[PDB]
Amino acid sequence: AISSVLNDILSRLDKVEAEVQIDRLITGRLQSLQTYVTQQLIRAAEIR
Amino acid sequence: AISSVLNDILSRLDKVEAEVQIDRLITGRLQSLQTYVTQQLIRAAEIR
Amino acid sequence: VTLADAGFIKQYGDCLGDIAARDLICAQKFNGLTVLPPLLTDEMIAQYT
Amino acid sequence: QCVNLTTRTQLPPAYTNSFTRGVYYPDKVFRSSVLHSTQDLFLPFFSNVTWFHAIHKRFDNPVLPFNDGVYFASTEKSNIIRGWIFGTTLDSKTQSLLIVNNATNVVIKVCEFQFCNDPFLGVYYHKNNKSWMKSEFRVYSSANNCTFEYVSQNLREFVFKNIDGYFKIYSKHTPINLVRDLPHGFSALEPLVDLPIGINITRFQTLLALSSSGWTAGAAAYYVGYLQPRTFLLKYNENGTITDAVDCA
Amino acid sequence: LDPLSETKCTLKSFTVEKGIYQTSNFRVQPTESIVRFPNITNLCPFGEVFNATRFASVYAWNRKRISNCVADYSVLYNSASFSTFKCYGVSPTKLNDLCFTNVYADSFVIRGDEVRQIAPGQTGKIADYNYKLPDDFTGCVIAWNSNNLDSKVGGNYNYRYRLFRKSNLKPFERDISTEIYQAGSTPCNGVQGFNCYFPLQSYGFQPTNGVGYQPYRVVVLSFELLHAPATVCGPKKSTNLVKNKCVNFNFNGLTGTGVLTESNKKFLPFQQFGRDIADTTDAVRDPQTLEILDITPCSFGGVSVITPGTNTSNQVAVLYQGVNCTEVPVAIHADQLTPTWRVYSTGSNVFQTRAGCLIGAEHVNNSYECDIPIGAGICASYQT
Amino acid sequence: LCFTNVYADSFVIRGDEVRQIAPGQTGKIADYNYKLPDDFTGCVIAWN
Amino acid sequence: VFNATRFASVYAWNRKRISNCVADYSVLYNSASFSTFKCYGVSPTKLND
Amino acid sequence: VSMTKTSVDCTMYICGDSTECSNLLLQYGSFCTQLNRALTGIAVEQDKN
Ligand SMILES: *[C@@H]1O[C@H](CO)[C@@H](O[C@@H]2O[C@H](CO)[C@@H](O[C@H]3O[C@H](CO)[C@@H](O)[C@H](O)[C@@H]3O)[C@H](O)[C@H]2NC(C)=O)[C@H](O)[C@H]1NC(C)=O
Ligand SMILES: *[C@@H]1O[C@H](CO)[C@@H](O[C@@H]2O[C@H](CO)[C@@H](O[C@H]3O[C@H](CO)[C@@H](O)[C@H](O)[C@@H]3O)[C@H](O)[C@H]2NC(C)=O)[C@H](O)[C@H]1NC(C)=O
Ligand SMILES: *[C@@H]1O[C@H](CO)[C@@H](O[C@@H]2O[C@H](CO)[C@@H](O[C@H]3O[C@H](CO)[C@@H](O)[C@H](O)[C@@H]3O)[C@H](O)[C@H]2NC(C)=O)[C@H](O)[C@H]1NC(C)=O
Ligand SMILES: *[C@@H]1O[C@H](CO)[C@@H](O[C@@H]2O[C@H](CO)[C@@H](O)[C@H](O)[C@H]2NC(C)=O)[C@H](O)[C@H]1NC(C)=O
Ligand SMILES: *[C@@H]1O[C@H](CO)[C@@H](O[C@@H]2O[C@H](CO)[C@@H](O)[C@H](O)[C@H]2NC(C)=O)[C@H](O)[C@H]1NC(C)=O
Ligand SMILES: *[C@@H]1O[C@H](CO)[C@@H](O)[C@H](O)[C@H]1NC(C)=O
Ligand SMILES: *[C@@H]1O[C@H](CO)[C@@H](O)[C@H](O)[C@H]1NC(C)=O
Ligand SMILES: *[C@@H]1O[C@H](CO)[C@@H](O)[C@H](O)[C@H]1NC(C)=O
Ligand SMILES: *[C@@H]1O[C@H](CO)[C@@H](O)[C@H](O)[C@H]1NC(C)=O
Ligand SMILES: *[C@@H]1O[C@H](CO)[C@@H](O)[C@H](O)[C@H]1NC(C)=O
Ligand SMILES: *[C@@H]1O[C@H](CO)[C@@H](O)[C@H](O)[C@H]1NC(C)=O
Ligand SMILES: *[C@@H]1O[C@H](CO)[C@@H](O)[C@H](O)[C@H]1NC(C)=O
Ligand SMILES: *[C@@H]1O[C@H](CO)[C@@H](O)[C@H](O)[C@H]1NC(C)=O
Repeated sequence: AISSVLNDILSRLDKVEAEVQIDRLITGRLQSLQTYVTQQLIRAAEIR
Repeated sequence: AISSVLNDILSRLDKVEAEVQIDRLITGRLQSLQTYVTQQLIRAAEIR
Repeated sequence: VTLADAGFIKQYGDCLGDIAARDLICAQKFNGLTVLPPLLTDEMIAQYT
Repeated sequence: QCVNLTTRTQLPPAYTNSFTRGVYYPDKVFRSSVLHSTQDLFLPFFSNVTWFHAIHKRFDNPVLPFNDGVYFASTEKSNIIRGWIFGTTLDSKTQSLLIVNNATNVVIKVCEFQFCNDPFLGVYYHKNNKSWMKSEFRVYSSANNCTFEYVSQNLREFVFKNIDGYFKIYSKHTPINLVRDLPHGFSALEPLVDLPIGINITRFQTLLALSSSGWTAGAAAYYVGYLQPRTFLLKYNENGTITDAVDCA
Repeated sequence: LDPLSETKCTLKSFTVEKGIYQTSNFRVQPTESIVRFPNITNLCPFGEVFNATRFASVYAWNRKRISNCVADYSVLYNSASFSTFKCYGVSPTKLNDLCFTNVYADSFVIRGDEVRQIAPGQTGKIADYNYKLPDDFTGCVIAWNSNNLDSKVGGNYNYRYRLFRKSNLKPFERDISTEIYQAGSTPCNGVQGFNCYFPLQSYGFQPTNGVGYQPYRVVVLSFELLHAPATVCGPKKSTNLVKNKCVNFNFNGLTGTGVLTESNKKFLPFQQFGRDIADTTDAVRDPQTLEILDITPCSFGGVSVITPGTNTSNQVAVLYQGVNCTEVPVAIHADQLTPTWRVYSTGSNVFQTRAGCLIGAEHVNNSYECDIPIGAGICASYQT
Repeated sequence: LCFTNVYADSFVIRGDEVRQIAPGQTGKIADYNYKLPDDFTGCVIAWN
Repeated sequence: VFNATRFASVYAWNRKRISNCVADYSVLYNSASFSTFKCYGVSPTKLND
Repeated sequence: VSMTKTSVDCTMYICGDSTECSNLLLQYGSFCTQLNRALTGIAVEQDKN
C-alpha cells in the first residue's frame, strides 16, 4: 500500500480508488492474524 | 504472474507494471513457505 | 518469573497518563490485543496447593 | 580582496580514531524509553576520521571531497572556524553554498560563485583598541546568478547532508578538559537547520579567522569524516533523547 | 435491541444455552471534529505558476518552490481549461483538506501527444532523456492546449528538448549540458562532425499542426507530507482545542480519533509528532500555539454477556472487560455506543471485578461452585 | 443475460465531459446534474 | 541491399524480404558513406538487440 | 500449566475506527468470527488445564 496508517489512506484517497489500497492492508493484516492464531493454536497443543 | 522465472518479469516488462507481476510471486511464494512452516510445526508436534 | 501483566486494573489510569507513550502493554491494548485474567487467582492456586 | 596566502609547510594526510560519534535524529519524530532501528547515511564507528591543524607555519586548508554526506568537527578557542564553502568543480559554471558567521551575523548565500583560491576572514590582532575586529574578507570576486539568501542577527561538531535538494545541518557544542582528541561518551547532533538549496555538490572547504602575507592565528584542529549508508539501532531515554547507538556492520 | 439479542446475533441461534459469550467490543464515539492548522492567510501563487509570460524549454524545466501560504486547489480542479489533471499522491478532490511540508512546481511546454510520458515511471524520449518523476511520486500532473497563446505561424522553435543522453538521467534531475553527442565511436573533439550531434532538437509549433502536435502547457505540482512540519494548507478553518473529551481531530492533515490531553513530553524545538511502539501517532505539537498534546484513543473494551440460557430466563448480565465501573456512566448516549443497547447501564447493582465492571448481577458473600466463570475468582449463577 | 428492470437515461454533453460519465468521476455534471453510483451496474453509450 | 551495382528508379522502387537471418547494424551503420541514417520508431544503438 | 489468555479483535486490529474499512472487511465473511472463536477456544482451555 502507499501507506500503512489506515486513516492516512482515508485522508488522501476517495471512496472508489482508496478501496484498492485498503484491500491490501486488509489482506496482509488478515494474513498476520491467521499466522498468529495458527502459531497460538500450536502452542496451546504443547501447553496442554 | 506470466512466468515464475523472475528474470523474464524484470526484463520483458516496465518497472511499474512488472511490480504488479512481481507482487504475485512474492505473495504466492510467501504462502508456500508459510504452508511448509505450518506443516513442519504440526509435524514437529507429533515427533515431540 | 517476569510478566506482561495479568490484566491488573488497566483502568486507563496508566494507559491515559504520561505512561501510554512508553509501554508496549498500552500499544497492545490500544491495537485490540487484550490479555485476560485466569479463572483462578494465585491466592486460590496457593490454597489448592 | 582576493589573494594567494601561500606561506606554509605542505604535509601528507593524517588520521585518528573516530570512536562512537556522528549520530543524529533520523527524522523529526519524538520517542522515549524505546529502542529503534533505521537505515540511513551515518558515520561508521571507530573509522578513520581525517585530522587537520592550524599552527602559528601550517594552515591546513585543502579542498576536500564532499561525496554522500560529511561529518565535521573542531577543537577550538576564540571561534576561529568562521564558516564553510560547499560546491561542485567550482568555477562559476554552477551554483554553490557559502556560509559565514561574522562578528554581527551568520550569512547563508547561494550563487554560482567565483570564490578565491585560499579564502579567509581577517581580523586586527589587538591593534591599539585593546580589542579585535574583522577588517578583511578574501572570499569571492563574483556573485551574479544567485538563488537563495539568508542572514541572522571547547569542541564544536556538525553533520552536513545534502539529499533530494535539502542541505540539512545538524550540530552540537561541548566544553572540554581533554588535551587534543575526540572524547569517550557521546551525544546525537540536534538539527540546527535545513536549507532547500537544490544544488549538486562535489567539494568543500572551511573559512578561518586570521604585508599581504606573514600572518598568525590561534592553535586549533579540525576533523573530517564521511557518512556511509548503514543500519543503526538507537535508544531514547525517558526524557525522550538519544543515549545509546550501534551500527549493524 | 439488548445484550441478549446481540449474543443471539453473535451465535446465529434464537436459543442461547447457559454460559458466557464475547460479543462486539464497545467504544465511545467522537462528539465533534476539531481542526488545527498554523494560521496563515496569504494565498499561494498559482496565478504566477500557471499564467507565466513564457514557459521553459523542457530540458531546462523551470522548478518553483512554494511555502507559508493557503491553496484552494479546488479552483484549479474547477477550471475546465485543463485537458488533463491526473493525480497520484492524492485524489484531487481531497487536496483542500491536506497540508504539505514543501510544494514544488515543475513547468514547461510539450507536444500534447507526449503527455503520456509525463506520468510517473513511464518511458519514451522525454521521460527517458530529459525529465522524470520517481516510482513513489506524490502530486498531480496538469496539461492544456496552448496553440492560440504559444504557436507562431512558422513555429516558436524557442521550445526545444533533448534527443541524446549518455545515460537515462536520475528522477527529478535537469541537464543543461550542450556537449556534442558521439553516436558513432569517433572522439568528436570540437563542435561538429559526421556521426556527431548537437544534443537538442525543437518543435516547429505551427498553428496548423495536428491536435497534440500542438504546443501544450504542462505543470507538475508536487509535495511531501506527514513526517515534518507543514508550511502549505488548504482553506479549512481551525476550531477550539478541547481536553478530556472524545474528538475526531485533524492536526495538519494528521486526522484521527481520541482524547486530547496536555503532554508532559519535552519535545525539542524541532519535532512535531510522537509515535508509539506500533508505529502509530500518540502525541502532536499544536500548530497554532507551540505546546505538545498527548493523544490517547477514546474509551473502549470487550463486552462479554453472561446468560443462564434462554430456557432458564431472558435476564442477562454484562461484563465490560478491563473497565473500571466509574467509566460506565461515561458510556452514555451523549454519543452512539457501538453496541447500541444501553439498558443495564442504569445500574443500582454495578460491581467492580478484577476482570472489569460487571452489571446486572447481585454480589453476595455466600460462595458456590463456579457455575458461570466470569474470571479472577468471580463466578455467576441463577438463584432466588 | 436477462435484466430485472431497465432504464435508458438520456441527455446531451460536451465531448470533453465524457470522463464525468465514468462510474466514479467528479466535476460539474457528475457533481450536481447527473451522478452515477460507485457500484454502477449497467452500460453507457455516447456519439457526436 | 547496399553493395548492388544498379538500383531501381524511385518510380520502380524495389523491395526485399529479409528473414531467417541475423541483421547487424555493426557494419551497416558504421560504414562512413551513409550521409543519412534516420530511424523513427527505434534509436540506432537498439536495433541489434 | 497455562499460557496467558488472549483475545484479539479482527475489527479493531485490521480496521480500527474506520467504518468503511469495516464494510470492506465484511467481504471476507466469517473470518473475523473464526479468529475470535479460535482464540476463545484456547482461552477456555487454559482454565481446563
Ligand atoms: C547565469 O549566468 C550566465 C552567464 O553570465 C547567463 O548565461 C548567459 O546568457 C546570455 C543571454 O542573456 C547569453 O548570451 C548569448 O545568447 C545567445 C545564445 O546562443 C547568443 O546568440 C548571443 O549572441 C549571446 O552571446 C550568454 O552566452 C550566456 N552565458 C553562458 C556562459 O552561457 C545566464 O543567463 C545566467 N542565469 C541566470 C538565471 O541569471
Ligand atoms: C490566470 O489568470 C486569469 C485572469 O485573472 C484567471 O482566470 C480568471 O479568473 C476569474 C476569477 O478569479 C474569472 O472572472 C469571473 O468570470 C466569470 C464571468 O462570468 C464569473 O462567473 C466569475 O465568478 C468570475 O468573477 C475569469 O473568468 C477567469 N478568466 C479566464 C481567462 O480564465 C485564472 O484563474 C489564472 N489561471 C489559473 C489556471 O488559475
Ligand atoms: C560493401 O562491400 C565492401 C567490400 O566487402 C565493404 O568494404 C569493406 O569495409 C570494411 C569495413 O567494414 C573494411 O574492413 C577492413 O578495414 C580496415 C582496413 O585497413 C581494417 O582495420 C579491418 O581489419 C578490415 O580489414 C574493408 O577494407 C572494406 N573493403 C573495401 C574494398 O573497401 C563495405 O563495408 C560494404 N558496405 C556495405 C554497406 O555493404
Ligand atoms: C594565485 O596563484 C595561482 C598560481 O599558483 C595563479 O593561478 C593562475 O592564474 C592564471 C590567470 O591569471 C591562469 O591562467 C593559470 O592557469 C592559473 N594557474 C593555476 C595553477 O591555477 C593566480 O593567478 C594567483 N592569484 C592571485 C590572486 O594572485
Ligand atoms: C476506579 O476509578 C476510581 C477513580 O480514579 C478510583 O478511585 C481512586 O482510588 C485511589 C486508590 O484507592 C485513590 O487514591 C483516589 O483518591 C480515588 N479517587 C477518587 C475520585 O475516588 C478507584 O479506586 C478505581 N478502582 C480501583 C480498583 O483502583
Ligand atoms: C586507519 O589509517 C591507518 C593508516 O594511518 C591504517 O593502517 C588503518 O588500517 C586504518 N584503519 C581503518 C579502520 O581504516
Ligand atoms: C556534480 O558535479 C560533478 C563534478 O562535475 C559531476 O561529476 C556530477 O555528475 C554532478 N552530479 C549531479 C547530481 O549533478
Ligand atoms: C556580515 O556579512 C554580511 C554579508 O557579507 C555583511 O554585509 C555584514 O557587514 C557582515 N558583518 C560584518 C561585521 O562585517
Ligand atoms: C578601533 O575601533 C574602531 C571602531 O570602533 C575602528 O574604526 C578602528 O579602525 C579600530 N582601530 C584599528 C587600529 O583598527
Ligand atoms: C531529564 O529529566 C529530569 C527531570 O526533569 C532532569 O533531572 C534531568 O536533568 C533531565 N535531563 C535532560 C538531559 O533533559
Ligand atoms: C494564530 O493567530 C494568533 C493571533 O493573531 C497568533 O498569536 C498565532 O501565533 C497564530 N498562529 C500562528 C501559526 O502563528
Ligand atoms: C426448558 O428445557 C426443558 C428440558 O428440555 C423442557 O422441559 C422445557 O419445556 C424447556 N422450556 C421451554 C419453554 O420449552
Ligand atoms: C459481605 O461482607 C462484607 C464485610 O466483609 C460486608 O461489607 C457486606 O455487606 C457483606 N454482604 C453480604 C451480602 O453479606
